Amino acid sequence: VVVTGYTTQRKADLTGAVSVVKVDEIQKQGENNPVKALQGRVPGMNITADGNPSGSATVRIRGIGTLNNNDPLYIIDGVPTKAGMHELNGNDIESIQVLKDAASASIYGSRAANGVIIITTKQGKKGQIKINFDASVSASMYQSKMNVLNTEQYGRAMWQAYVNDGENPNGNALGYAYNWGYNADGNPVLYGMTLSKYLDSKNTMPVADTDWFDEITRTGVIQQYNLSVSNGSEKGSSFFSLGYYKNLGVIKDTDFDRFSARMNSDYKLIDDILTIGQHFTLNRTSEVQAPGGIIETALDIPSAIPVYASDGSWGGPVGGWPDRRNPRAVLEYNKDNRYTYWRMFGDAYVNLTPFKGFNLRSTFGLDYANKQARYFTYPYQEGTQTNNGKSAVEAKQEHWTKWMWNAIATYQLEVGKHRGDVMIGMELNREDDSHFSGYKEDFSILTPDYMWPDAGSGTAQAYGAGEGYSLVSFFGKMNYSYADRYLLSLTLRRDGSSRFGKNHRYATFPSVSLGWRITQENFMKELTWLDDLKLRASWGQTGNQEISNLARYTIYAPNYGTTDSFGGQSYGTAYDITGSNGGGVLPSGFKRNQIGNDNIKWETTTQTNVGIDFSLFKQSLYGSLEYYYKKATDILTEMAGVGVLGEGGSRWINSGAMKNQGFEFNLGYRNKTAFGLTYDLNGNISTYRNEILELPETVAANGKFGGNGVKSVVGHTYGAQVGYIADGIFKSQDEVDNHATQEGAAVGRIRYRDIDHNGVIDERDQNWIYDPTPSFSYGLNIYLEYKNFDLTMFWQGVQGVDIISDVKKKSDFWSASNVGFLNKGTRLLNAWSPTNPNSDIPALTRSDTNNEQRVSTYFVENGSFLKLRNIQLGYTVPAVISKKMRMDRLRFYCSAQNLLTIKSKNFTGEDPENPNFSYPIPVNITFGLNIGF
Amino acid sequence: VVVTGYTTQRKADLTGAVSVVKVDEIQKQGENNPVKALQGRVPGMNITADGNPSGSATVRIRGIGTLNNNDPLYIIDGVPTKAGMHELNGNDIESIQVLKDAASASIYGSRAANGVIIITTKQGKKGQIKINFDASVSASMYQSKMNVLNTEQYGRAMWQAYVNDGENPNGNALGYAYNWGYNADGNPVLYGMTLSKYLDSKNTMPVADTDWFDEITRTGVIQQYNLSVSNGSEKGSSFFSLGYYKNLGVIKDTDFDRFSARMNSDYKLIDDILTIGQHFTLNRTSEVQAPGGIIETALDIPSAIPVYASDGSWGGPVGGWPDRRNPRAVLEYNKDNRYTYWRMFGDAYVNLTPFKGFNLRSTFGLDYANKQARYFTYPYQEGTQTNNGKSAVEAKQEHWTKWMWNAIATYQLEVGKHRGDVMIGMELNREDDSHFSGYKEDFSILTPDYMWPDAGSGTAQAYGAGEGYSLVSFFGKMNYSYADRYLLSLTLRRDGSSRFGKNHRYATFPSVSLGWRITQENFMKELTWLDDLKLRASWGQTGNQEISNLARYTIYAPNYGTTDSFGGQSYGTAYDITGSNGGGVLPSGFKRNQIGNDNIKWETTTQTNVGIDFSLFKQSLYGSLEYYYKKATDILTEMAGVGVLGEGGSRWINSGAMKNQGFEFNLGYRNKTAFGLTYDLNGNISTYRNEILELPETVAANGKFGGNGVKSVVGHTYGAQVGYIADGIFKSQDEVDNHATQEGAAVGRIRYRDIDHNGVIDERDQNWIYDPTPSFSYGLNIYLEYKNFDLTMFWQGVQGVDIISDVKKKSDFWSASNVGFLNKGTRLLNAWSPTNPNSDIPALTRSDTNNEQRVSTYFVENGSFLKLRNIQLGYTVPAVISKKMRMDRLRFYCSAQNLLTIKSKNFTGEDPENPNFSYPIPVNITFGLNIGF
Repeated sequence: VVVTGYTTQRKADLTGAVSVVKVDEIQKQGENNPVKALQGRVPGMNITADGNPSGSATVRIRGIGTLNNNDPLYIIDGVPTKAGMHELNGNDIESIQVLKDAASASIYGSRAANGVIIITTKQGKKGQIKINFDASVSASMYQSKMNVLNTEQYGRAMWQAYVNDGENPNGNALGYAYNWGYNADGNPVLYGMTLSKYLDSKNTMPVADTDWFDEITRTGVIQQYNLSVSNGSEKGSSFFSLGYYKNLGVIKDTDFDRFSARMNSDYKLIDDILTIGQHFTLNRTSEVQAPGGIIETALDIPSAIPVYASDGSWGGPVGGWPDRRNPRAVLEYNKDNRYTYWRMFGDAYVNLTPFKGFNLRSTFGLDYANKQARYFTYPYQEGTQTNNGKSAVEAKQEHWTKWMWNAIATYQLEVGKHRGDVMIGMELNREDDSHFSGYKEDFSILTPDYMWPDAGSGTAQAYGAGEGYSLVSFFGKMNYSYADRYLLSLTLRRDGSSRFGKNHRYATFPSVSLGWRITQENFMKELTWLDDLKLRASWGQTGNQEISNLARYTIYAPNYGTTDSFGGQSYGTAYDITGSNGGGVLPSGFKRNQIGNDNIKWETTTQTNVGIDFSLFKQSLYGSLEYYYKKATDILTEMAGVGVLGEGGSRWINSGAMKNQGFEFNLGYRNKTAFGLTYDLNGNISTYRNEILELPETVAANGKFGGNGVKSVVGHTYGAQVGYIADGIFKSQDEVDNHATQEGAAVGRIRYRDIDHNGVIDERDQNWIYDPTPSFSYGLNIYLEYKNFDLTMFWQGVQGVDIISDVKKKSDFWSASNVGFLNKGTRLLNAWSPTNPNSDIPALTRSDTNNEQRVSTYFVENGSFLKLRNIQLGYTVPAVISKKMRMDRLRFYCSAQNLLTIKSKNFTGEDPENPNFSYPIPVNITFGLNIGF
Repeated sequence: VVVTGYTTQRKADLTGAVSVVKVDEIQKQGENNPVKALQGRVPGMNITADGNPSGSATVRIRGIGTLNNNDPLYIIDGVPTKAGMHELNGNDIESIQVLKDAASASIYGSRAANGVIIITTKQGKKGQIKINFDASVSASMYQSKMNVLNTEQYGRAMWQAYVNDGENPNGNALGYAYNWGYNADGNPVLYGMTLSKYLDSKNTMPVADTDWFDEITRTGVIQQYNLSVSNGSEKGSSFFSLGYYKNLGVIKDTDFDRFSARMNSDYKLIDDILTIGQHFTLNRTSEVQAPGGIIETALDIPSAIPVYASDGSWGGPVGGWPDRRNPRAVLEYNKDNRYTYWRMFGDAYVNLTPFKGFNLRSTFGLDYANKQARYFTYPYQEGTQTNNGKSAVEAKQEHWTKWMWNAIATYQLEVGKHRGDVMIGMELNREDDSHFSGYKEDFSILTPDYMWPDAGSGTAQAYGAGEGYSLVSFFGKMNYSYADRYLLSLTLRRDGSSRFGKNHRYATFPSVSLGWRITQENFMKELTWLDDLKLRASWGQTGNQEISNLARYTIYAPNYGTTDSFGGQSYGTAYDITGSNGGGVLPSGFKRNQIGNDNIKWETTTQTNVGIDFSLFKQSLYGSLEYYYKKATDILTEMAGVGVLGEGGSRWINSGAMKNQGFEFNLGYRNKTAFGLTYDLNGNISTYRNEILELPETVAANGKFGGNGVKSVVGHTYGAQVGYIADGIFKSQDEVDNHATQEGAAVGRIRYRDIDHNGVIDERDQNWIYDPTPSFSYGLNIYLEYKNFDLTMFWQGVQGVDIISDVKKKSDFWSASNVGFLNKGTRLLNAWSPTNPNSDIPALTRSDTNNEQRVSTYFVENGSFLKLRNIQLGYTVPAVISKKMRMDRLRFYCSAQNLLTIKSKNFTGEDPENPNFSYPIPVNITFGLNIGF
């Protein structure tokens, strides 16, 4: 029996694509977020994340659905919230339904276009008093370090670039000395290379060989605790959890810690005609955030810079070396930007049955959450890197508030061989967000406790805003079986929000879903090895409303001009009249911000579905097979006002359409063998294919969504880039005339193929080179049970992925970024030379002669992989030794996450998931236990 | 069985002055605050309050104890908090112990010098599933309106003042016309009086007769709701409350509303060797606050001013009339200064008994509370009253956080005829307060939703601070009986806070308490009508530590000078060097704020006690009789630095002593009579007497505490004022030489008696005229029980009180305040005249010729009273009609608060509790019900 919306149906009576998740593995993955702890157990649901200690996750359901925001809608004990789950207690979990469909998720709202994830929490069982106590102590180790070139290879690369120019390499701005000459074969050979002693003339900074990715990185411990007490009688139940989870990241001076609590209960009074219950949660998270671009800064700075000066201050690029801040200083100054986040839930449902089989309900949600921060800035001095002696402190504060109310009323009848369930009810909502801030300047002492905004001297500012939302709706549902053969369900939800235009308030969303069994038909009784086979099909129509709050309002704004605008644009409304030329007493006025239409509308999607169930071989080989085809029809794109409309012409209109189709196929084989062993192998294989149907205007031309301003996106998939084709190097001398009219043609300088074959090195040779929607995404869970032992493994992967690497631009070209003399990655030290003609890496030039920074097939890798997510070995302590200590179950398990990975030949990198500069993925090793009374 | 600290003892085994309160009347008083709902049920505990809708209360226990802050310490389910209880749910109350003693409250802390109020909450009983549902709908009516004089009496008073001058009354600045003449007996008689049509020459404001106390006052409704569900089995218990309480004050545009919740539970696992439980609360209050001086402003403004102008704007004193703002405008602009206050509690106690009779415990408190506000200011224009066109908005935010941890370990043995209970344990605490703010200026549109700090143009500021606290202690307790005759208990608590000086961290607090029975001695068995008589005596030593947080630190502060200081004092640290004379780049420095000693110390009190119990007449006539004598010895007084110490000489030292002594006597007679009736009459009579033992320095001279700078306070009581003696009027002509050398001597001008009898109208004739510590404070509760009916009454009063009235200065003198032509109270219209020589009210002069604003016996009234606090009549619905509806108990009661009052002859006022300008006390009338399932 599972929960789908507000009701509970049977397990074998579903009609939509309700994918129920086994929650026996969520505590075995060992993470903060449960959604990150899925990461492949379900099909058609791409979850991508980092090794951020908060464990936040980017979730897509059934592939990409809409151009703008498409986060799914979580539901935690009736009350919904679209934001969180890395701060919620991820261990009071009873079942996680995932409603991937639209004809089964149409009941829950208009805002269920991206699919809803129904979560429920634990409860008290009848006649049990059990109490558990979990723990874990882990360790995080770094594995995916990109290799960079140190001081000798840096000097060799600089010498190679200057002799490929032909300029004397000894006339460089850096402190290098080169002893070199000419070989008899014409190629220059570097004989001797010698550094200086200091970095400048004034002898402030010595030279060294600093390992930056070994300087900002530590091993980080990870702790965890838990406790859970239950209860339960024939008239009441209770539950009461606790928690703690402390994570210290692999990058230095970032962390996360979460405290938690939970109280659940219910009380049934008069023969089950009156039932009051509640659900409550209370968290506190406290995360120090990593700064922006700290991996890229750790790649950029040359290794000759020391981490300290002659005195205790930080070292820096004192002259000639490019302007990159010391990353150890960036992590040492972003140490006490700690925020603090409280959060509460609520529920109070009241049940009432007047005669029999006919219930009523009236809940009341609540969702409060505030967030206090205090962000410091400091004065620094590293050679030429100086913030000019500036001190400030910003003291933010944000607030959120939601509350719902709904009153369903269900009916239940069983006569003959027919059962049915009709329910009706309304719903309410209200969101009241806020924030404000402060600012001060020019402090005297520099510590995180002196720098409160009263101990300052300088100028001050203040900020703040406020938002809102409302909703009111009515719904309905039906069920039918008529023989325990032919299932049928119809829903309908009329709903009207507070962001829809003035022309139409209420929106209607119908749904039809039907399914019928096979093995209960009497003409199939000759097939005895089969056990159950269920057909299903459905057709729904949902559509979200995550449009901006000011889409229908024609905003006017004061804009006196106190805020800063560089360039003198400064769209102000002051205008000193009387010719005073002085004094801050100027009059004010209103400029127009944007212009709204009154005919705004939700983003409706019409999604069909066809599914097939099976079960064989005395309840084994279970699994499904589904097919789906969705089509959103009204996507919002804000368009700039043409010409004579002047300022404030950005009108939000809704036109655009996408369509998605694919397959899902899960399977599971559980069977005990004669060896004295029991195995279980669940697994799933998905398939995904996207298309943009039509895009309205020149927004399709400039390429906000797809091709980079040179090709239309309509017809192809979403996010597909369009660029050149690079097929090799100018290896021979006769490539300068074997090729056709190349602009930059040298002994390096990768060739671009002709498409028009007319000497075309114009911008008319680009084609679609990169589409990020892979086929053949799959996963596999493997479970073993020997005597007194248990082993759990996992595998997850995807085949046929294209990625756009930007560490390849940093590691294959000497001059591709803007600033010069940056550190690189040590793949380019084996570049093309007259001595070594056996490498595909181009030559090392000092200037971008041939335009090599264009988008091209040289920057497309094979992103297919297969990596083990976790493996966990346990050891259950046997019966009489545990029962001598008056306890039920004991366990001493061990596990490790992300232990290995295998990739293709076609990838010169370090991590096939995130090739770019994000937070890395570290290896965990866990040594925990599980005391169960 | 009651809770005293961390343990539970028997009801008849107490030794200190533990006054247990019957909580069956807290829900019958019908208020928000429970402490305000005591107000006289206990002796030796003065509670004073107003009709503020929040219902906050000023509480003193055993009279005044210390010169600075002396609020008591509340304890709600183990975790303490010194602030609140008008925001807590005042209906989940199980028992309220009040530990008035020091040898019984010495266990709970050093900070129990002012007595502790132990509160506990409800729980689940064994084998019950009950559920209650309370309600109320009330009405608040105004009764205590001070009488003011309207336009004709105002003109008559002005004419009488001008003819007592002798100046022509028609040459006044206001629009009045007087037709008058001289009678043959010399006295001037006013024949005709005529007003104008408008108030100014430009005809902007008409004239009228506006009733100000009828303009800012409305009848205000009061709502209330509740719900409570319990549970309980042999292994677990639960409880779950709700709540709502909405109050709309009698003064217009002030209100209060509180939402609430509560969850309590506990679970005992293995034969009572493991027990986990919790207590949680969650509130939300939202109060719009009344402004400062709105009763005084409603008294001050003359009644000729209209509430509106010729157009829709507010009227005002356009010329000649004194500068007082329109009070209806003050209430209309302070309409949306609403704040919002969330609050949580917490507890998680873990019990464990290793073998038998020997428990352990480990709790963990939590107390979070934030408070968000947004205070507006507006531009106004009423004649000459104008805020110069200024708009601003301040967006405050405050935060609090406490958490405790303690681990007691008790033992229990019973051998022979001896029992004992020894327990030891430690304790921890930490307070982390905060706040910050913002500010903006010069807004365009004037509404409470446009005025967020981003839609402004003007200057901005920011504020903020942060505080702290810590504590760690160790304690102990003992018990003994040896025969069930001779009781004895010894405690000791070693404690050291984080505000004590560097010379000594930890403080020790001993206690001895003993008591012994009478009726268990065999030589008293001949007295058979007596039932129980218990002696008790105790000697303790406690002392609080509510000293300032910076009492030992020698504060230095930057003070650049950005803040404002009028007069040019401006103790800044800028000092432009290089002679620039311009540019805001000036250097900065540190000035000294104050200077701290390292030998600071807590404010210790040594309090003894002697008590007598009795019980008679087959368990009736119960009551006690106590006597007490406390003596605090180290009171903190900050003293200014003498002379050459210069700036920052305010050192906190501790020297000073007070002593208090008095009686308490409670009684109760419960007896069913033969009439078919049952009565119950509890009652109590207290007695109080204070003295200041010694005060160190010139702080006793200038009169911060007692006499107004002319007499020392040492020897007398606290707060006693010293002034002249006024004994009558100069009724006859020969009083100018019957009296002795009066400065201002006229036909009015009250005489002051000579003390030195040397023609002394010097400052050497003042004596102690006013001491605010009354004798004979008492109360009485009366309960009636007829068949199928119940009546509850109450009476509370105090005899022999002196007060200092300042409405008497406004209602007896024409010119006593600073500004002229103010409205007054209509007692002075029957003042002394040659026509009426039969009044004690002095003559109406225009100028203060004789200094009548001195402190004198003319401004001392008899503040004794006796008023009915509440009376409540109920009607229980009988058995079979209630039991037909499947419910237990039904009730339809009615009640009214503050219905009447009786006072002495010696008081010409309206309310003997608060004669000054505070929030008034309105009459409630309640028509509620009580459904009990």
